[PDB]
Amino acid sequence: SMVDYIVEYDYDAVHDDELTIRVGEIIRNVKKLQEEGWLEGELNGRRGMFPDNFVKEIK
Amino acid sequence: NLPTAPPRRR
Repeated sequence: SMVDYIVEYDYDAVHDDELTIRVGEIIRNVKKLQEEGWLEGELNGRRGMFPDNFVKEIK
Repeated sequence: NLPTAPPRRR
């Protein structure tokens, strides 16, 4: 099924494939891709990468 | 306590 994450800390994108995220946002349809320490997910209509220590998994 | 983003694979 689908995995969602809560944003716990602000992060501004440093590369174009990264999300800019803000505390309180839910990132949806989260996937672990090949990259270590990062995740991929949907936010406000787009997809992108985000650091996995800025967010908490909704279980 | 603020997190530091892990390095990208790059």
